[PDB]
Amino acid sequence: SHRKYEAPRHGHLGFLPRKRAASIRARVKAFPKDDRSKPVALTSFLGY
Amino acid sequence: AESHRLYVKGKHLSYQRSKRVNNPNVSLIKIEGVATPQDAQFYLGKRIAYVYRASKEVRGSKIRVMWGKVTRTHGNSGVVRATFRNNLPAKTFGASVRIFLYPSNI
Amino acid sequence: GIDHTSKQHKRSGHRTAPKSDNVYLKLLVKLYTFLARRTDAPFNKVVLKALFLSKINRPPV
Amino acid sequence: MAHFKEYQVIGRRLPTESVPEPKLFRMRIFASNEVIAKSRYWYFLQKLHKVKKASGEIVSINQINEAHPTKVKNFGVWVRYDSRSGTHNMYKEIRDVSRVAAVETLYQDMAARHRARFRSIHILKVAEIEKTADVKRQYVKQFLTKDLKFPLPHRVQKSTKTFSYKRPSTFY
Amino acid sequence: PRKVLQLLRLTRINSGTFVKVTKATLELLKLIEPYVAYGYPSYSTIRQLVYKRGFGKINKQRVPLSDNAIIEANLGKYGILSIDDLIHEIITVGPHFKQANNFLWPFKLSNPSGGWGVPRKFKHFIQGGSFGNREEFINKLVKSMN
Amino acid sequence: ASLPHPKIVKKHTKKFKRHHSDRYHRVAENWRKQKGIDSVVRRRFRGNISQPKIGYGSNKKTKFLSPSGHKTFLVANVKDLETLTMHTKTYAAEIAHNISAKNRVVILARAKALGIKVTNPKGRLAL
Amino acid sequence: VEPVVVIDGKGHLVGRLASVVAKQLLNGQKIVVVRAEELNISGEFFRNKLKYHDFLRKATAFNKTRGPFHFRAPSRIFYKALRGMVSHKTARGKAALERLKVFEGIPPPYDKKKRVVVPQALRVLRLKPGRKYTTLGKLSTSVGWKYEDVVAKLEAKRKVSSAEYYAKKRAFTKKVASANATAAESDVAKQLAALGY
RNA sequence: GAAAUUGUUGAAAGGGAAGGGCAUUUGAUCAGACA
RNA sequence: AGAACUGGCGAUGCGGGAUGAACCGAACGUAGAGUUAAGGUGCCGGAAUACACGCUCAUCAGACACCACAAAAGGUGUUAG
RNA sequence: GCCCUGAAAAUGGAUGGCGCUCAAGCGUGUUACCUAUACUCUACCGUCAGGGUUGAUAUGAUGCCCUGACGAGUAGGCAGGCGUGGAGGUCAGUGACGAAGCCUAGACCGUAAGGUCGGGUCGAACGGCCUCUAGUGCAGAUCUUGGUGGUAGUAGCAAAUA
RNA sequence: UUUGCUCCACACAAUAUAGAUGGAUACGAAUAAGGCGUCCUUGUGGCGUCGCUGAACCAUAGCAGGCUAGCAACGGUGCACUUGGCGGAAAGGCCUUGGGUGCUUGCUGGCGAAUUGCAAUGUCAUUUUGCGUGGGGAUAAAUCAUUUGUAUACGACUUAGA
Repeated sequence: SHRKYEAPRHGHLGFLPRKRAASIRARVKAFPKDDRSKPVALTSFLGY
Repeated sequence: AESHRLYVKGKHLSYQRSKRVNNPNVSLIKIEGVATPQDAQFYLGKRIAYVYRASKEVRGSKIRVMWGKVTRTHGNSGVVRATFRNNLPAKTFGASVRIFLYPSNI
Repeated sequence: GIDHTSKQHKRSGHRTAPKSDNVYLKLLVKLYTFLARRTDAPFNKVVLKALFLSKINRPPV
Repeated sequence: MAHFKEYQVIGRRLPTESVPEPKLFRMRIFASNEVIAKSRYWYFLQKLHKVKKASGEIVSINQINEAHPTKVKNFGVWVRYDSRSGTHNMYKEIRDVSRVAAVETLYQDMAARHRARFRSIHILKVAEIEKTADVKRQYVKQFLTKDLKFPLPHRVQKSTKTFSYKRPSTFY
Repeated sequence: PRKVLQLLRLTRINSGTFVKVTKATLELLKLIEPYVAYGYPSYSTIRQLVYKRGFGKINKQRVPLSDNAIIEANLGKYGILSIDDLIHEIITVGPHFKQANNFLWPFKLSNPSGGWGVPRKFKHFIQGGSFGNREEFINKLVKSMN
Repeated sequence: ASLPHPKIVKKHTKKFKRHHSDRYHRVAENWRKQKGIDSVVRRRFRGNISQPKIGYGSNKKTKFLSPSGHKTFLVANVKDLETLTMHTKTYAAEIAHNISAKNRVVILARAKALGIKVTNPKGRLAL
Repeated sequence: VEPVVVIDGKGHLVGRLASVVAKQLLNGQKIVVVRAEELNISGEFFRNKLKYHDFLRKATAFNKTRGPFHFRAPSRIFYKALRGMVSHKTARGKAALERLKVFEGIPPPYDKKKRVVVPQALRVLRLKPGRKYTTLGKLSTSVGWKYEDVVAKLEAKRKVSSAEYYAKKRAFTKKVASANATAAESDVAKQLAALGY
């Protein structure tokens, strides 16, 4: 049967599994797309 | 010369079987070049030898031979039936087998 | 498959040897079996069937 | 039902002591052998006269051969078929080389286009069309034109071996 | 039909016997039509049946003929004293057909060597099967079973 | 050295084991007929074990014959071994399991002087 | 005949080629399938697109990671149709799957090898002219294949290096065809022609 | 001083059971006749 | 749910219908050889990706008795009358 | 006629699956081929039936030999045999030079119930056959008594201030 | 942790196999169209020719392939070297130069075989490991314990210490 009333889902299903990360430093999965006209420069940096 | 083959190569396909029941006493051999049961009548009665290797050297060699012969044709695509002195171990499905020319009727 | 009309492996239903263990009675059966097999006389075949009968089938005369 | 043949069958239905010398009926049967030609003979005499197999007998059965089996003819075929709902009459035209070959095409054509089996088809009359410009069907008039030429594009060349070392060409 | 088949000595599949055609026997054949196939045999198929599958019934035993003396011993009082006199008594139905036909054991035939020729066996031969009245084409199918 | 006999066939060389004899330790290896109403062995289903029947009987010509071709006979002393002197090519003497070692050297010595074959000549031999 | 058979997958059907190959693998023959991105399926594009969306929604309810895996590569779509024609749950079928290699485009050393075709599975010898067909490369891109442009860029580079090989091979065989022509009109050539050679 | 059960040693197999039937390969082991 | 005739299951395995106590074929001692039934011959799967005449394109095609569903009514989709 | 609309149910999904489009779909025809414990032939086992044979000097007349047909099966009936405890008779039986029992992917015989042998262990009685007798054969009965497992080195050994 | 480890030349033992026994012989594209040759104004050109299967092509003769002689060619091929270039999608291959050496059945010769006794595959692969040979080559880490808290039920994680 139906629930009793409709209610929203608890939590986000895209952030699964909620496990411990493989390293203390998070990976950069994506980088900005290259533009051949621009000069050579870095895309990211590291800090604390 | 560079070739000493005096036999015709063959392929062990499977046992003589129904949809669910198989008979290990009869084996089906696919001869290369034969595609007609009329052309498969030439190979009737020819001796068949299966050559495999073994770990234990019994008579100065590690190669053992299993002998058989051609009994009759099977189907409409040149497949023939073969009965060996001892049945094939059913692990040679698709393995190459040797079909000789004797006893020749030519 | 055979469509059987009668009963398969059915015995004859008649006695072929006496049930008694009398050794002297079996000697008469042995003697009269030879007689009915080699004389072709109807008398000897009646004696064999009469010698196989039970006590109630041989009333006193 | 099989490779057809044409037979003629003559009935006699048995002469009694009151009426001798009966009328000796006859018709033409398209069948596979002499077994079905006699069976299909009694099927139509029970639709036209007071007669059955037990009250009659077969006089003579003869196979009719084609007079000119090597000449292409135009045939007009009248049939009586039974559909799923009702019975309808139909006239069809088949261009073939013999009377027995036009019947073969008719049974395959009626089963493919109308789902009619052999038991539901009655052969009323088959006749050769003597003159042209009498063909009223469009699928036969195409082959009666002067200087008929037509290609066969996309030749599907049947192969025997499983693997071919060349890329096939469908030229003609 | 079960009782009729037992009166024609057809107790198993692919069994054969000769039947004299009369009014009484023609009505017997119409009852067991969906189970038997019959027809008119020629001389060649009758001759080959007795030579290969000919067995006599002597003292309730199935004794192969194999000799002209055994036929003379049991059927010699009705004229027949050879293997061809019995054959002549069959195809030419004479006054002693009942004793000659009953002397022969029912024929034990095998499956036809070329098949039955039809996809389905239990239909009428007119409709495309194998049973019913099937005349002289019966010599082709009997000789394949023999 | 026995009588010429036809080649011996058995038609079933495997032992007949009871159903579920390898599953439970309480079930012995001796053959017991299944009397169950739902048993698949009694109903002769495909892929199950085979039951003993009268069709597996051996030839009467080669029945009770050893592979050597003789018939096994139990011998306890010198007296019963002397009953096989006229049947040397048919029977073979076998010394019983309860015969002492000092009596086997007399049985074996008498058997060699008569030609009677002994199936177990190595029983309780001092070597 | 050959120890390894390399089949060009261009212009072939999925089910007709898979059934031919699956029967050859069970007979003990190693087969390498190249150019799987140019494989064809009968029927128009949107029919086979909906035939993949209804396959894509079939998954295990309580855990989506253990249900049917929906591979998107053209070499794996053809592998899925070939795996279902072989009893892959037994040891006989497991060994037959190690005799098959399917790739997109023409990879290394199989690039310098002779490629054969199957006349029983070709799209030009089976489909009636006028029937609509689709391409596996276009169908795979619409369902999540990320490397349609990478294979197409690498295939154009291979054809440039393959065209220059044929440019000198055709020039070399012209010299051979002229050398034996000058060797004709000789007494050793008439004896060969009398024997059918 | 048996079985259930357990230890050690030796041999063999193991991709979500194990066990079974028919057939053969491989390994181990056994027999016969040598007349 | 309750009757009439007959055949089956129960009491019965075997080949076929993927699967099933009743359906189809056919009923069973132990083996060998040959031929078939019912059902099948693209692959799984033993056997013609045989031959021949046509029909059908479906944005939920269709695919074999018992059998595991489909109708009235419509279509200038196409075919024949 | 085929196809399409009509035609909407809840886990993901089933012409058996893959897949198939001048089909590997549908209607129909012609042949070839695949094989059931079915049919045909042969051998063997058992049963039943019909017969042959007592002649001595060599041994089974319930014996031997010839011929033909047959072989499914629960409840049930009958027949032929295997095994156990004890009793009469017999083998002038076996045994401290090792009886009985027990162990043995060691061997042989019987269709089977079972029987026999070799090896290891063991220490004082036991068997074959012809007959008699019965408290005579177990996998089950939430069976009885006794013993031992998986669970498992797991639950747990935390009230009353230290 | 008693001279171990690594690469290379061969040496012997084992070990494992889904199956060597002349050659996996490389354009692309179209199919109501193309391949090749040739010519020109180089094109969506003109002309000739080919398909209808790989039933092809190359290779193929010698004690499984010997020992030697000559002739005609200056070719063909094997082998270890050597020169240069190309190939990154899994390149691990391909092309080419220089000689050395072996063979040549392109042609003509001379000897050798038997007895393995009338058929019994008649053995001709690479896979890894181990123990002994010697020609070069290289002289480390991790874990526990201690410690830290960006981490933590326990493991794990993040740090630090000659």
